[PDB]
Amino acid sequence: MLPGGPVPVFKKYTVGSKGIWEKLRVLLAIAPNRSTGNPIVPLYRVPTPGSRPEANVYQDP
Amino acid sequence: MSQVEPGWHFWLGYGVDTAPCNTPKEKLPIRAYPYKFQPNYTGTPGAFVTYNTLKPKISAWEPVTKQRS
Repeated sequence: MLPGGPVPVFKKYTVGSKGIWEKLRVLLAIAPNRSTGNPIVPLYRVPTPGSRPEANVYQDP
Repeated sequence: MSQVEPGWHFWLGYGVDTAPCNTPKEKLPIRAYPYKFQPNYTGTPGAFVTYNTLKPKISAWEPVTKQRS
């Protein structure tokens, strides 16, 4: 491979399929590598920007 | 959506993870005045009327008369 892909699905941070539906998707997909594009709720934008702990320790650089 | 009280308008919006119902005490603003929530009353008589908080800059003279004694 090259320094610019391709990369699998279990490293992309998207909401995918689970179970038999994944086997079916990898069967019926032009490129099974590809993602739905919906972000993963636990991770994306968590903790919320108005509750970041890092703002209390922050000091002017 | 104007009917939504503040705090919730920010939690609803993913601005914070903690709701005003569970946000601690020191994080709550102190108020020397009572709270009173009033939505956007546009299209209704309670719509905000603007006005000038000032009075005319050039105050005129209120007449009074004298006699030629």
